[PDB]
Amino acid sequence: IVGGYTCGANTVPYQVSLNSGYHFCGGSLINSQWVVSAAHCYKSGIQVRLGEDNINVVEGNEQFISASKSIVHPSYNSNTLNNDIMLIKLKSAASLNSRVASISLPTSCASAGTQCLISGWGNTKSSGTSYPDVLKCLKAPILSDSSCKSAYPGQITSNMFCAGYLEGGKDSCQGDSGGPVVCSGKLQGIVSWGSGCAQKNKPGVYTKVCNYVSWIKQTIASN
Ligand SMILES: Nc1cc(CNC(=O)[C@@H]2CCCN2C(=O)[C@H](N)Cc2ccccc2)cc(N)n1
Ligand SMILES: [Ca+2]
Repeated sequence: IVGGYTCGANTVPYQVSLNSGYHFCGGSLINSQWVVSAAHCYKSGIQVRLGEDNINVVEGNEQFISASKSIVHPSYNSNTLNNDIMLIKLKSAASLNSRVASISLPTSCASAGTQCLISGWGNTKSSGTSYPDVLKCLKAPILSDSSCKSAYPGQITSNMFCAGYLEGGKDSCQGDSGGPVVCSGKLQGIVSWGSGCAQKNKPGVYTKVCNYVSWIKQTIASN
């Protein structure tokens, strides 16, 4: 997260870290057994880390649970990042408490201008590299479809939306991939892609979760 702020420990209790020997992506806990992340975060050997603030220190509220299965969306296209969504099933159910909590799926698609919360442990610099240990947060509005398409001509599908600031300075970044965009208490976006971080006229692009609720519900009912 570039240009954001330190969230505060466990104030984003649905935020997860995906660890394969190191943190490599975020995700969102949607019930005690399932995490939503980006398809471009797929890899084998995932451990889901819940209840995290400092990802380099065991502070006492964590739950570490191995994935039993990962399900990348059947229509994910890794060249266009269309349908950039993946479900991860936990080998055992998380214990839900004030520091480990699920986020609801949307029933409608959030509107342009809505202010959302984006979070993660990704790079905090728009030039160069600095990775934080504690969770970072960013408040950002959803941008109009026309602004989004003007920023990335020929690249925005109906399963994507832009959020952020066309002036630059505030964005998600590498390492935030797969993490949540939450608006009105629902998971509306997944950190997906962009061009650089916090660059002028290049806002973040996010998977439009409302388009996937039927697939999510049917998949978790059968796996
Ligand atoms: N820039 C940016 C990045 C992010 C997070 N997602 C990435 O870091 C993805 C992961 C792979 C690289 N990547 C890109 O977004 C690349 N800029 C374009 C690309 C995509 C996929 C494969 C190759 C190249 C959030 C925001 N808001 N902005
Ligand atoms: Ca920790």
